[PDB]
Amino acid sequence: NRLKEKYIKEVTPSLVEKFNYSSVMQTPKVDKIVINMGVGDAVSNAKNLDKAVEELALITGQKPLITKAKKSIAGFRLREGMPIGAKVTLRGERMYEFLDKLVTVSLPRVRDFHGVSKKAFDGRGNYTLGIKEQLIFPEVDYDLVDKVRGMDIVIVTTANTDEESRELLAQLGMPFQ
Amino acid sequence: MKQDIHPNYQPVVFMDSTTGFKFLSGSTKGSSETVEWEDGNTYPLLRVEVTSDSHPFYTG
Amino acid sequence: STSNGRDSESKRLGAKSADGQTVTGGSILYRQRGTKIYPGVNVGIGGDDTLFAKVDGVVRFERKGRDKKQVSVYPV
Amino acid sequence: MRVNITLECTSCKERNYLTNKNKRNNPDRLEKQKYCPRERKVTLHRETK
Amino acid sequence: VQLEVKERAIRPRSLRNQLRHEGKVPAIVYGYQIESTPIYFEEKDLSKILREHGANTVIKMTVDGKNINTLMSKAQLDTFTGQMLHVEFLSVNM
Amino acid sequence: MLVPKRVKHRREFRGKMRGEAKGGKEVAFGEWGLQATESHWITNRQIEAARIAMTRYMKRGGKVWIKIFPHKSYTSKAIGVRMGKGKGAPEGWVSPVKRGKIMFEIAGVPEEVAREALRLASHKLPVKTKIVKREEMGGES
Amino acid sequence: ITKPDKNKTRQKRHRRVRNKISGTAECPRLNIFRSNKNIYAQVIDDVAGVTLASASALDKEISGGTKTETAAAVGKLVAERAAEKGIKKVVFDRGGYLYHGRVQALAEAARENGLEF
RNA sequence: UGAUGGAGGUAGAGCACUGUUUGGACUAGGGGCCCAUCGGGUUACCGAAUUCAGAUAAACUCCGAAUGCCAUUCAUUUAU
RNA sequence: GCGGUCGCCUCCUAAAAGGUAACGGAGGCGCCCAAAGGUUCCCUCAGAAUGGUUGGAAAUCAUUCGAAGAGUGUAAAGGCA
RNA sequence: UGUGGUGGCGAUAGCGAGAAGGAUACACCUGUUCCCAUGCCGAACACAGAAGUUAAGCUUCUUAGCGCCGAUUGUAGUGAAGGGUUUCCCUUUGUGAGAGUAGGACGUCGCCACGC
Ligand SMILES: [Zn+2]
Repeated sequence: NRLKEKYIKEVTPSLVEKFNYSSVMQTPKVDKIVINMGVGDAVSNAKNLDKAVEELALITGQKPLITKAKKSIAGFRLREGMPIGAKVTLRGERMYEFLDKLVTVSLPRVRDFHGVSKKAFDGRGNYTLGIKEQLIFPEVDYDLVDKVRGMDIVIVTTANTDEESRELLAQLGMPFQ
Repeated sequence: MKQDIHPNYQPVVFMDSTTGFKFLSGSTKGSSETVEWEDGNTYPLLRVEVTSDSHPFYTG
Repeated sequence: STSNGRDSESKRLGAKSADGQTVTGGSILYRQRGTKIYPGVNVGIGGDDTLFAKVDGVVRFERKGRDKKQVSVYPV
Repeated sequence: MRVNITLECTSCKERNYLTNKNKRNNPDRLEKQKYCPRERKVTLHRETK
Repeated sequence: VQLEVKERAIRPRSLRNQLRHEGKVPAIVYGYQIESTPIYFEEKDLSKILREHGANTVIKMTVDGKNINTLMSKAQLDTFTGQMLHVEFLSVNM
Repeated sequence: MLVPKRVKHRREFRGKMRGEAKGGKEVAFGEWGLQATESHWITNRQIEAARIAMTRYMKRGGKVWIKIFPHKSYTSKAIGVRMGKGKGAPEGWVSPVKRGKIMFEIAGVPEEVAREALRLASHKLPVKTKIVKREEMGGES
Repeated sequence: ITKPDKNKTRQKRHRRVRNKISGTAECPRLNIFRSNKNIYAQVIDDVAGVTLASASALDKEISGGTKTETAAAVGKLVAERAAEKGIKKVVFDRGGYLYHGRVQALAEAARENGLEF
């Protein structure tokens, strides 16, 4: 929505004025947002998975998968096939609407207000922020949440350097500290 | 887009204490009040008044 | 005694017709277990990886580039 | 667990085929679409009673 | 400059057992311009080339002709006496 | 039963072996070394006697190169038992050496103490030896 | 992330089908080749590897679209140029696909225009 | 017997996987004692990861001999 | 004599076609699957590197390197991406 | 002549590293209403268009860095013939290794269409 049009207006010519390409087909983009919510206590009860999928479906207009074990760990009490986590992806406006949600609503309503932790680099710009809380989002009922978990979110762009990922997400909000 | 599996959401107007950042979507719904052209023709009731300078990391 | 004294019977593998020969309708060529030779022209493979010669011709062996071998039958 | 079972042709009434099941999985009477030589058409075959 | 160049056959046969009990050198030489022959040497002259300069000298093949500047490649040797066999050359020239 | 050097198994018994001749496999690290001229077994304890005959009259340093381990298991029968039943208990860790190998390489000490301790170890081995440097060298280090 | 290429998988599926079945001695190949804006179809033989007949996309008759229409035109041209040489029992390829979308458009236009399958 | 193409993992080589085990350089920063109520982990293993050189195979293989075996409207000689 | 063994299957000894004994050196079998079968389509593993709340040596992930280092209902060989 | 398309020939075809390219081709990129799709996901999978750009894919060229194929030969080992001790070693006689090679090698050949 908005940030498409910022790429139209200012971001992508600023990226040309910095990185000095030979085409706009040489330009980095943003593609995927991968979301993870495991339980582990589903050894006991998958009703945490139930209300977790309820929360995720109230976050974005999807329902996730139900990811199984793919291992066998007696220390975690795991066989094969034991369902653990849940996967949400984003495309379209649900990229950009969620981006502006992170700009506007959620992230300036997180206790111990400092900004955004920087070092999520992976070398090639793959910023994964393991979120502390569940009760941040305005779509969240206090009278349903029973644990103090948070969010695993993988954000994948085509930014080729950590500098590119920094400059893009700084031009998409994200107050690095 | 697979049928009969999606949750409910519309381009929900987002009110604010300052300037009305009224340009996004939201899952929860309500009373349809600001059916406006420059904004959504949908519910306004998600009225988060964090201005993004309510914790002014951008401003101070 | 010891725990040895445990062997099978020799099941008598190996090729039973060499090159340059002439074959009746569908007889054995080189009784395998596990595909050590992939088939070729007019060759069948039975239920025990045995090899066939359908057209009555001349058994010849080939490459598969570098890797493995091919039985090949050619008619008159 | 597994018992030698013979299929009953419910049409010609002959103890025609023979197979094997595991009765922990299937407490039923086995019903498949098999062939009959005396009738030359695919016939519903049940377990013998 | 003043050396020993003999010649051999393609296969000198299993006379080769005898070699060793005589004091002969059976070996390999393959080179750069002239490709590759068999050529005999003797043991009490390679060690006198070892005292000429050392182990990286300059070799000049003499049939009263020009030179094959070989620059010795391998020497792994006999048990139980430790003496000369399998004298491979290589003429990495100027 | 002073066995210095053993193996982590994955087998128990081995066949009673056969030895003809070998080649090569010369001086690598030391400045002086032996050459065996025979072909026999070499058991565990003889290399420990080699250790002691090295280390005592190699006073105050000078490096050792033990180069050969036992690998193979012996067995033996029990006394008072007829010919017949299976292989006995594994009693021995014995690896053979033929002519041309090197038992030990030695560097760091001049030649006197070298030839001393090399003679001192050679009496406690059933093998006639020779004493070799890096004698014939295609490179001057 | 690098974009994985697409024609590699298509030619892999070609390899699986040919290694399943080509057998083209007197019953040659039909041919199904996509691009963005074009449909190419040929009749390619074994053993010699020589074509028989084709039907070009944007060199010939009409258009059409990303539709059956170009594809039916191609199927007409292919069946008529097969009838030129007197050939009726060709063996299909499959491209890399199923039979849905720019496929049965070609397939049944090759079928009922006088080619036995 | 001679010629021709073929079946294949014995002999030696036998390192590349499965293995046994040597010494040199690095280590992941581990296990401490801790100097601690972050400059050093100085110092003890630096082990795993590697990593260089040198060896070892009946139940190892990257490779691979003669010789025998099987075949040929073949060639010679003899009697099977 | 007391012990132990007696049918079937995979390896080694087995002397590079087959075959070939020993109170020789080794391991398993006396079942199982209604789909763990048949067809038609689609997919590629073991691992390793880094960022990441609950989460630690590793639960679910994401990105790259990565030729088998995996799997193939069950013993071992030989196969199979 | 270039591209695309589909063929064999042991990768001498390959991997890397580098340089150049869009007339057409091809490929990305536009969106999904339509067939179809997701064990969520127009990313693929099928569709409906043609905005941009050679960026990548892809095409040409270089490169013995990686990888492959390598003569001549030495020697082990070995058939036949022999001799001393029988653990083995030696000798007549055919037949040869594996290594380490020198070098080749950054392809050859088939068919059609289009641009030509
Ligand atoms: Zn019936």
